[PDB]
Amino acid sequence: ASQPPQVTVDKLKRLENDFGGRIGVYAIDTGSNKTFGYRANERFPLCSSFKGFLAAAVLSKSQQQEGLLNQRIRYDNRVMEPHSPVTEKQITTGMTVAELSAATLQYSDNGAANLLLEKLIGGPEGMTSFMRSIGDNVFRLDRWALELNSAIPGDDRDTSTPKAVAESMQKLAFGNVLGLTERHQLMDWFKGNTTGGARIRASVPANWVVGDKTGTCGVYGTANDYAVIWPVAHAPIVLAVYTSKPDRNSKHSDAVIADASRIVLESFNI
Ligand SMILES: *C(=O)[C@@H]([C@@H]1NC(C(=O)O)=C(S[C@@H]2CN[C@H](C(=O)N(C)C)C2)[C@@H]1C)[C@@H](C)O
Repeated sequence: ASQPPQVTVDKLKRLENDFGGRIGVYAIDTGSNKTFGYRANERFPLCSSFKGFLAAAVLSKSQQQEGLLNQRIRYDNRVMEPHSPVTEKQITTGMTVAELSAATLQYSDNGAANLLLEKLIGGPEGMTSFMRSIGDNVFRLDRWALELNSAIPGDDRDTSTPKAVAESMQKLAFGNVLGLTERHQLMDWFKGNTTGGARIRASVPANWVVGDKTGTCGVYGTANDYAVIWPVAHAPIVLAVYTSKPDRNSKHSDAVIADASRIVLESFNI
């Protein structure tokens, strides 16, 4: 009963032609294990979207270090990165590791990302090592939170593929690499993301549940979203949508990401 893959490809190519850039997608039906990809093994900049996996890396560490999520981190006199809306308000109080994780995922707080990278996960190298440890041999993080967003065509730094992003999200959400407590916490964080209203969430009926993490590099029309989607009485779908444009000075398009998501999800004929 699903749509022929070439129909879905044909629709995405027309969308690409309209957008004036490149669209890469991969989707997994976790109940039938049917999959769909388009440019699925092409590399795209992660932008801020790595932060969902950063939160996962923190939970993995906490599964081995009792009470890590409750540890308070203070950062008096630190120069905070732009787009740090949570951490810039909690300097006097400090934040716990759980609060920093929730902030980096749900608000795309760069300060929180770099705090967790510096103090817990071992920098871009350590973030990459965590992804290797779950069998993702594609992901790479090379730079810290601000600098990783240059999105230059041809530069493989701070990139992954739609396939690898979706496959790693499926592992973390539903597989064995995290314990039950940790899976549940990760999915609750994704469900409460606040930055994705115009992307994958905008492609699904309002009574479906979504957890997602976005990225918006701010250059080269480069932006993305990946998600777990729970349709009504259907197995969850994992979806990654990555985009870029050839011109440095172009703007990204939220609508193209929502439209690509819609095409892909409709192809499963849920
Ligand atoms: C990461 O890519 C950058 C930040 N992360 C994201 C994002 O997750 O999309 C943005 S875009 C920001 C959040 N949502 C706002 C929005 O949608 N409107 C104001 C319509 C804008 C950040 C810039 C990071 C490198 O800073």
